[PDB]
Amino acid sequence: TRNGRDSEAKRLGVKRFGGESVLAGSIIVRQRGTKFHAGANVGCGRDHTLFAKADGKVKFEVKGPKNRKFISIEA
Amino acid sequence: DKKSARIRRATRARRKLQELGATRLVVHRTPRHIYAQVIAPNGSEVLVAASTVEKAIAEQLKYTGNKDAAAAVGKAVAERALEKGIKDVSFDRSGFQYHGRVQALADAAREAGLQF
Amino acid sequence: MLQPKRTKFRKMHKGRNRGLAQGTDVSFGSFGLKAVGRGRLTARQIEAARRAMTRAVKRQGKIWIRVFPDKPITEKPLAVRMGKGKGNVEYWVALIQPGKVLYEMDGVPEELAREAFKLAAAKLPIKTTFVTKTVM
Amino acid sequence: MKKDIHPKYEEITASCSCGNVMKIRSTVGHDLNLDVCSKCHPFFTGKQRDVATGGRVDRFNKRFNI
Amino acid sequence: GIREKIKLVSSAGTGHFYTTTKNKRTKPEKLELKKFDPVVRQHVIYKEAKI
Amino acid sequence: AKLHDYYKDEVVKKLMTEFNYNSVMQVPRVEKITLNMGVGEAIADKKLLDNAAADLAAISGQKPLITKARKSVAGFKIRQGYPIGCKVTLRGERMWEFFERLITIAVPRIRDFRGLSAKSFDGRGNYSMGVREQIIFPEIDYDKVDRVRGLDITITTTAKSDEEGRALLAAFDFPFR
RNA sequence: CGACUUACCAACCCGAUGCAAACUGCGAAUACCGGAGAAUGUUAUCACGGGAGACACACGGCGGGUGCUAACGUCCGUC
RNA sequence: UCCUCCUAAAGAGUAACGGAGGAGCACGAAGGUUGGCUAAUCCUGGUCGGACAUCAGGAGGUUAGUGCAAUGGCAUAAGCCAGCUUGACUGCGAGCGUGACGGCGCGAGCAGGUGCGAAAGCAGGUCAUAGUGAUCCGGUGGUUCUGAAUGGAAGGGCCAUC
RNA sequence: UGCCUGGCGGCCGUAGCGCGGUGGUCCCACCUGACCCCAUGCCGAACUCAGAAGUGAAACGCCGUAGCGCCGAUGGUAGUGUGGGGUCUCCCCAUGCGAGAGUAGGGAACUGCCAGGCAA
RNA sequence: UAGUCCGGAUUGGAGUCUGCAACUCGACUCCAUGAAGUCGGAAUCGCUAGUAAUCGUGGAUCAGAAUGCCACGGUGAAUAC
RNA sequence: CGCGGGGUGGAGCAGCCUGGUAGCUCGUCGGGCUCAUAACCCGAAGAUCGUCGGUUCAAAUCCGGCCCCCGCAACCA
RNA sequence: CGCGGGGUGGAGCAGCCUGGUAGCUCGUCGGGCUCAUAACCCGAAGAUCGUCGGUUCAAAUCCGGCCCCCGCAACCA
Ligand SMILES: [Mg+2]
Ligand SMILES: [Mg+2]
Ligand SMILES: [Mg+2]
Ligand SMILES: [Mg+2]
Ligand SMILES: [Mg+2]
Ligand SMILES: [Mg+2]
Ligand SMILES: [Mg+2]
Ligand SMILES: [Mg+2]
Ligand SMILES: [Mg+2]
Ligand SMILES: [Mg+2]
Ligand SMILES: [Mg+2]
Ligand SMILES: [Mg+2]
Ligand SMILES: [Mg+2]
Ligand SMILES: [Mg+2]
Ligand SMILES: [Mg+2]
Ligand SMILES: [Mg+2]
Ligand SMILES: [Mg+2]
Ligand SMILES: [Mg+2]
Ligand SMILES: [Mg+2]
Ligand SMILES: [Mg+2]
Ligand SMILES: [Mg+2]
Ligand SMILES: [Mg+2]
Ligand SMILES: [Mg+2]
Ligand SMILES: [Mg+2]
Ligand SMILES: [Mg+2]
Ligand SMILES: [Mg+2]
Ligand SMILES: [Mg+2]
Ligand SMILES: [Mg+2]
Ligand SMILES: [Mg+2]
Ligand SMILES: [Mg+2]
Ligand SMILES: [Mg+2]
Ligand SMILES: [Mg+2]
Ligand SMILES: [Mg+2]
Ligand SMILES: [Mg+2]
Ligand SMILES: [Mg+2]
Ligand SMILES: [Mg+2]
Ligand SMILES: [Mg+2]
Ligand SMILES: [Mg+2]
Ligand SMILES: [Mg+2]
Ligand SMILES: [Mg+2]
Ligand SMILES: [Mg+2]
Ligand SMILES: [Mg+2]
Ligand SMILES: [Mg+2]
Ligand SMILES: [Mg+2]
Ligand SMILES: [Mg+2]
Ligand SMILES: [Mg+2]
Ligand SMILES: [Mg+2]
Ligand SMILES: [Mg+2]
Ligand SMILES: [Mg+2]
Ligand SMILES: [Mg+2]
Ligand SMILES: [Mg+2]
Ligand SMILES: [Mg+2]
Ligand SMILES: [Mg+2]
Ligand SMILES: [Mg+2]
Ligand SMILES: [Mg+2]
Ligand SMILES: [Mg+2]
Ligand SMILES: [Mg+2]
Ligand SMILES: [Mg+2]
Ligand SMILES: [Mg+2]
Ligand SMILES: [Mg+2]
Ligand SMILES: [Mg+2]
Ligand SMILES: [Mg+2]
Ligand SMILES: [Mg+2]
Ligand SMILES: [Mg+2]
Ligand SMILES: [Mg+2]
Ligand SMILES: [Mg+2]
Ligand SMILES: [Mg+2]
Ligand SMILES: [Mg+2]
Ligand SMILES: [Mg+2]
Ligand SMILES: [Mg+2]
Ligand SMILES: [Mg+2]
Ligand SMILES: [Mg+2]
Ligand SMILES: [Mg+2]
Ligand SMILES: [Mg+2]
Ligand SMILES: [Mg+2]
Ligand SMILES: [Mg+2]
Ligand SMILES: [Mg+2]
Ligand SMILES: [Mg+2]
Ligand SMILES: [Mg+2]
Ligand SMILES: [Mg+2]
Ligand SMILES: [Mg+2]
Ligand SMILES: [Mg+2]
Ligand SMILES: [Mg+2]
Ligand SMILES: [Mg+2]
Ligand SMILES: [Mg+2]
Ligand SMILES: [Mg+2]
Ligand SMILES: [Mg+2]
Ligand SMILES: [Mg+2]
Ligand SMILES: [Mg+2]
Ligand SMILES: [Mg+2]
Ligand SMILES: [Mg+2]
Ligand SMILES: [Mg+2]
Ligand SMILES: [Mg+2]
Ligand SMILES: [Mg+2]
Ligand SMILES: [Mg+2]
Ligand SMILES: [Mg+2]
Ligand SMILES: [Mg+2]
Ligand SMILES: [Mg+2]
Ligand SMILES: [Mg+2]
Ligand SMILES: [Mg+2]
Ligand SMILES: [Mg+2]
Ligand SMILES: [Mg+2]
Ligand SMILES: [Mg+2]
Ligand SMILES: [Mg+2]
Ligand SMILES: [Mg+2]
Ligand SMILES: [Mg+2]
Ligand SMILES: [Mg+2]
Ligand SMILES: [Mg+2]
Ligand SMILES: [Mg+2]
Ligand SMILES: [Mg+2]
Ligand SMILES: [Mg+2]
Ligand SMILES: [Mg+2]
Ligand SMILES: [Mg+2]
Ligand SMILES: [Mg+2]
Ligand SMILES: [Mg+2]
Ligand SMILES: [Mg+2]
Ligand SMILES: [Mg+2]
Ligand SMILES: [Mg+2]
Ligand SMILES: [Mg+2]
Ligand SMILES: [Mg+2]
Ligand SMILES: [Mg+2]
Ligand SMILES: [Mg+2]
Ligand SMILES: [Mg+2]
Ligand SMILES: [Mg+2]
Ligand SMILES: [Mg+2]
Ligand SMILES: [Mg+2]
Ligand SMILES: [Mg+2]
Ligand SMILES: [Mg+2]
Ligand SMILES: [Mg+2]
Ligand SMILES: [Mg+2]
Ligand SMILES: [Mg+2]
Ligand SMILES: [Mg+2]
Ligand SMILES: [Mg+2]
Ligand SMILES: [Mg+2]
Ligand SMILES: [Mg+2]
Ligand SMILES: [Mg+2]
Ligand SMILES: [Mg+2]
Ligand SMILES: [Mg+2]
Ligand SMILES: [Mg+2]
Ligand SMILES: [Mg+2]
Ligand SMILES: [Mg+2]
Ligand SMILES: [Mg+2]
Ligand SMILES: [Mg+2]
Ligand SMILES: [Mg+2]
Ligand SMILES: [Mg+2]
Ligand SMILES: [Mg+2]
Ligand SMILES: [Mg+2]
Ligand SMILES: [Mg+2]
Ligand SMILES: [Mg+2]
Ligand SMILES: [Mg+2]
Ligand SMILES: [Mg+2]
Ligand SMILES: [Mg+2]
Ligand SMILES: [Mg+2]
Ligand SMILES: [Mg+2]
Ligand SMILES: [Mg+2]
Repeated sequence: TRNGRDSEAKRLGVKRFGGESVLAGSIIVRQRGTKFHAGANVGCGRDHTLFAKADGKVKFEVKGPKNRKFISIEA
Repeated sequence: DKKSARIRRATRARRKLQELGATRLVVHRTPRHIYAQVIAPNGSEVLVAASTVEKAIAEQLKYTGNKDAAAAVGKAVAERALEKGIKDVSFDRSGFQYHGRVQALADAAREAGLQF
Repeated sequence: MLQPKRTKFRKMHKGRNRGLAQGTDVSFGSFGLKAVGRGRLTARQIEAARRAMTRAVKRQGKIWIRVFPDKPITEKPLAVRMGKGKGNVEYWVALIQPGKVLYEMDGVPEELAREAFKLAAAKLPIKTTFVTKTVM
Repeated sequence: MKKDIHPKYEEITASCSCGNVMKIRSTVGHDLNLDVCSKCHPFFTGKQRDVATGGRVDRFNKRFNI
Repeated sequence: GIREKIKLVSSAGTGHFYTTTKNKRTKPEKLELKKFDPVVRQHVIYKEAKI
Repeated sequence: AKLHDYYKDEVVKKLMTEFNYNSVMQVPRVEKITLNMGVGEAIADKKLLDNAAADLAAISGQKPLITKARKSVAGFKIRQGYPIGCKVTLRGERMWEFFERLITIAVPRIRDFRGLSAKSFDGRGNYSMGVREQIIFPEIDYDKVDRVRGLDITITTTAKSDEEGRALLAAFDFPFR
């Protein structure tokens, strides 16, 4: 065969889903590009990894001019 | 169109400043007149607002649209802001280059007592 | 012999020819050869069935071909073991679900149409039927 | 304009041979001398003299004259 | 290959150093960054040097 | 200077009667003149650009911008961010001063002159001229230059139809065919 | 150098019309993570210790790759 | 060995001598930050100049660009531009993800000390994802550590690094 | 109370395009100007400052219109969870869920605080 | 010391005589025009004194049409060991 | 079918595995020399690189398919 | 890993340890030569020392780096 190669899988996705209680610093979404965006009390690291900046429940929203998915946290 | 280029030039400040959840002092400049308003951290409701369009301030000045007028507004806003109970604020220049009238407004707002 | 002039990928998965067809109504011509059965028509079969039609109706009339291959079928050579790569693309096929109009015809009589579609229908593996363009 | 980077854009007097004196501003120096201007150039007469050049039959008649 | 590695040594303080890569062919001159010395606990002119 | 005052008083009033404009602002006005000089041959000789820049700097009042190549192409052998031409986008006061100096004295000095192109409009009132020689302008000394190089003038307006934009230039006693 | 004819091939566009594992201006079922509430279950769960065996699997049903939608073939998911 | 897409059955994972491509780096500006900006490709007019170099206006609007594959992402621009710079900083690190383990990754806030900004702030390299190898052994600099009777030393240790 | 502007949101196409309009007393715009503040890799075009002769052209705001975009039932169809079955590459039946596309139709957003002018 | 006030080609125009007649196809004139050419690759030609070299000039044929041919005379060399 | 290597004026070879303007030796063509031909001397033309394609700003040169040519393998039972 | 030497017209060489004057052989164009060709002979066209830095009257030359420069024995992650 000419090919027969592949990389190791990266385990990317929504780790904590909407409504779930998360602790301050908990990773909510591992992904490549900002598919989801950082809302209230949610960060965005160098890897575009969205993480909780406060102890609370995760909230998925669909707002903005371009209709993007945002992840917020509400205590 | 110019306006639309000024809105997007401002947006980065606004969207960064609403994330922090800070009370922003918006300053809309115009060839004739200058405006200024202290807006609540939510962004919807206004707490304090003043301008050269207000007759109370317009009656005093020579011409409404210059550095000496901007100071008269900048003083007026910060004079109200302290009476309401506001002190710690942010300054949203609103896509206007921080140099002339807006600087004269900002420095007057600092010299009046408003803390930023 | 019909074939795509350049594609993205050379070799395609086998897949599963399921469900009903979409090109069901007779759009262009007055008559049509609808596929009753399920199957897959090769590039050769389509040409052979076209030649059988076009020669029956002579120079007159107009024919369409609603189906096109765009699916490469691979085949492993003789005296070759399993594995050691996906086989080479030999021929090209169009997957045909039930209901799919294959050929369409116009500018001929209804009497002489059916006889021309029999000659084509004989060439094809799939069981077919005659259909007329009904107005809405 | 940015001072220092540009050359010296001084005023000067244009004076053609026709008589039309005309002050302008440009990077030349002291004075000017011209041949033609917007006035005195043959374009209003030029097009009259240039277009009416042809005529072959009368040229034949000017030789023979009978 | 090609891009070698260098030892950014401090000036005012202990012989603490940093290490960075450097392309020597394109940039033949030496670095002079202003990085933090943690022994002296202050920012200092870090000069380039060889290992 | 004088043509701007002439425009304000004499020309506008003339253009108002032609197309019965409802407002004074509806009249087409001349926005800018963009003198362009794609030297090009600067690929071989680097100084040849700086020779052109000085000549534009002499012709216009202000100094020119050295324009970089937008994309790389194999036809002329050029690459991204290479200085291929020179430009000046003069407007305002020095523009009217140049515009007089162009039409009044320079344009007459064109060699083999007859009548400038009437068809030459972009379909939006924006005119352009193409001067072959640099010597037509009286700023250049005769024993200084040593190349048959020239520029192109490009008059930008606030018009909308070349039909509308022709009258503006025609009102300045501009020579058309 | 002035220019006419044309048994003609045919983009970008339009209006139909299909196709696609590596196309998506849309989009289920189930599955899945968290929350609450009954009922039922021999704590069935999780932790830490003492022991291990096993790491050749096979077939059948649904989703597939491969093979010829060949093989009691081969290689994966879920029962 | 490492990265990307599909196969992979709408969380993660998932094989085959299944289907296609990339990596063994690059950069003191291509980092930081502040302040700006907007593209392709055509149309028409214009000197040499022509399909295309440079200019003007109009059209389209992200088909562009992203140091390199492919993917996801970006106008608040992560795009392209400038002005100062050195956060590609030392000590940490609440709390998570991902691995059998070795390991790997994301990270608000604290102490110290900088940069940029008028300040809110942002800065612990680069839009992210490849650019990489354990231990042993030995070398090089540092060092309130050890030192075979005592004082030194060698030699070890710890820290930085090859 | 209302009618007109501006500022900042909420909501992101029923909210956007085009076309047809109409508005200048303030508001906004261009416009005026270029020592001073500042600006151009050229250019007071931009950004900036000092102004009040002009206009509502452009840009903007408001009213009007379906040419598009956009929203969109009911019914059917495809698909599919579970237990069956068949003529088993593919279907079918009971029961649960139930699209997408199209169709009737909808459709020139709806608001929040705050400021100014005018009829009160 | 220049593609030159060198070269004088080539083209456009205006003509002149001859000649029944000048466009194919003449000669000359005027005007404007101003090409190649800056001493010539391998080679190679004639010439031993009024000869080579250079400047005129004539005639024959000939209505007209020589840079050819046949004659004529000016200044006047080098070299032949 | 498998893995190397090729395909360049009319001929045989460089330049090709490191993308930017293609040489060498012959032959062909023009002129010389010779009584003429050869030899010899002097100039000149002549290849878009197997083709269909991709990568690039640009491909003879990089990458892929197809079309020929040449070598080596094609084994144990 | 090193200590060492070595560095010029296009190129091979010296000259470089005792600072004041870069030669030398093939690539170079014109001659003379001969009815001619080869030779042979004569003269011409090119580096201020790979390159950058200290001192001292004068620095390829004395001394430090680089690109690097080849030699070596040692290098057993
Ligand atoms: Mg993957
Ligand atoms: Mg996998
Ligand atoms: Mg709990
Ligand atoms: Mg971070
Ligand atoms: Mg085709
Ligand atoms: Mg499927
Ligand atoms: Mg379908
Ligand atoms: Mg359809
Ligand atoms: Mg194989
Ligand atoms: Mg179409
Ligand atoms: Mg259609
Ligand atoms: Mg349709
Ligand atoms: Mg799909
Ligand atoms: Mg996709
Ligand atoms: Mg997508
Ligand atoms: Mg929908
Ligand atoms: Mg939808
Ligand atoms: Mg969606
Ligand atoms: Mg549903
Ligand atoms: Mg769902
Ligand atoms: Mg649960
Ligand atoms: Mg549950
Ligand atoms: Mg529960
Ligand atoms: Mg309970
Ligand atoms: Mg119970
Ligand atoms: Mg129980
Ligand atoms: Mg145990
Ligand atoms: Mg066990
Ligand atoms: Mg096993
Ligand atoms: Mg077994
Ligand atoms: Mg086994
Ligand atoms: Mg097995
Ligand atoms: Mg198994
Ligand atoms: Mg099965
Ligand atoms: Mg099923
Ligand atoms: Mg199914
Ligand atoms: Mg089977
Ligand atoms: Mg059995
Ligand atoms: Mg089996
Ligand atoms: Mg592995
Ligand atoms: Mg997919
Ligand atoms: Mg998947
Ligand atoms: Mg998955
Ligand atoms: Mg699944
Ligand atoms: Mg796992
Ligand atoms: Mg497995
Ligand atoms: Mg696999
Ligand atoms: Mg590889
Ligand atoms: Mg620097
Ligand atoms: Mg930069
Ligand atoms: Mg940067
Ligand atoms: Mg500043
Ligand atoms: Mg920025
Ligand atoms: Mg793109
Ligand atoms: Mg992409
Ligand atoms: Mg840049
Ligand atoms: Mg820069
Ligand atoms: Mg500074
Ligand atoms: Mg410290
Ligand atoms: Mg930690
Ligand atoms: Mg704690
Ligand atoms: Mg912890
Ligand atoms: Mg684990
Ligand atoms: Mg761990
Ligand atoms: Mg990593
Ligand atoms: Mg990393
Ligand atoms: Mg932080
Ligand atoms: Mg904290
Ligand atoms: Mg601090
Ligand atoms: Mg300090
Ligand atoms: Mg401090
Ligand atoms: Mg400091
Ligand atoms: Mg500061
Ligand atoms: Mg300040
Ligand atoms: Mg300060
Ligand atoms: Mg600070
Ligand atoms: Mg941190
Ligand atoms: Mg960063
Ligand atoms: Mg970058
Ligand atoms: Mg950046
Ligand atoms: Mg790396
Ligand atoms: Mg690696
Ligand atoms: Mg070992
Ligand atoms: Mg070992
Ligand atoms: Mg030691
Ligand atoms: Mg020490
Ligand atoms: Mg010590
Ligand atoms: Mg200690
Ligand atoms: Mg000690
Ligand atoms: Mg001790
Ligand atoms: Mg001792
Ligand atoms: Mg002892
Ligand atoms: Mg001892
Ligand atoms: Mg002892
Ligand atoms: Mg030791
Ligand atoms: Mg030690
Ligand atoms: Mg330490
Ligand atoms: Mg320590
Ligand atoms: Mg538009
Ligand atoms: Mg609009
Ligand atoms: Mg009015
Ligand atoms: Mg202005
Ligand atoms: Mg008025
Ligand atoms: Mg007014
Ligand atoms: Mg209007
Ligand atoms: Mg509206
Ligand atoms: Mg309607
Ligand atoms: Mg809606
Ligand atoms: Mg819809
Ligand atoms: Mg919707
Ligand atoms: Mg519905
Ligand atoms: Mg209903
Ligand atoms: Mg329904
Ligand atoms: Mg089913
Ligand atoms: Mg079933
Ligand atoms: Mg039963
Ligand atoms: Mg529904
Ligand atoms: Mg629906
Ligand atoms: Mg619909
Ligand atoms: Mg449709
Ligand atoms: Mg409809
Ligand atoms: Mg209704
Ligand atoms: Mg209706
Ligand atoms: Mg609408
Ligand atoms: Mg509308
Ligand atoms: Mg409305
Ligand atoms: Mg209505
Ligand atoms: Mg609505
Ligand atoms: Mg409205
Ligand atoms: Mg000449
Ligand atoms: Mg010549
Ligand atoms: Mg002549
Ligand atoms: Mg001449
Ligand atoms: Mg000469
Ligand atoms: Mg001669
Ligand atoms: Mg002579
Ligand atoms: Mg001879
Ligand atoms: Mg002779
Ligand atoms: Mg004799
Ligand atoms: Mg003579
Ligand atoms: Mg004579
Ligand atoms: Mg004679
Ligand atoms: Mg005679
Ligand atoms: Mg004669
Ligand atoms: Mg003669
Ligand atoms: Mg050959
Ligand atoms: Mg070449
Ligand atoms: Mg030959
Ligand atoms: Mg040649
Ligand atoms: Mg040819
Ligand atoms: Mg490239
Ligand atoms: Mg490349
Ligand atoms: Mg080439
Ligand atoms: Mg090459
Ligand atoms: Mg070793």
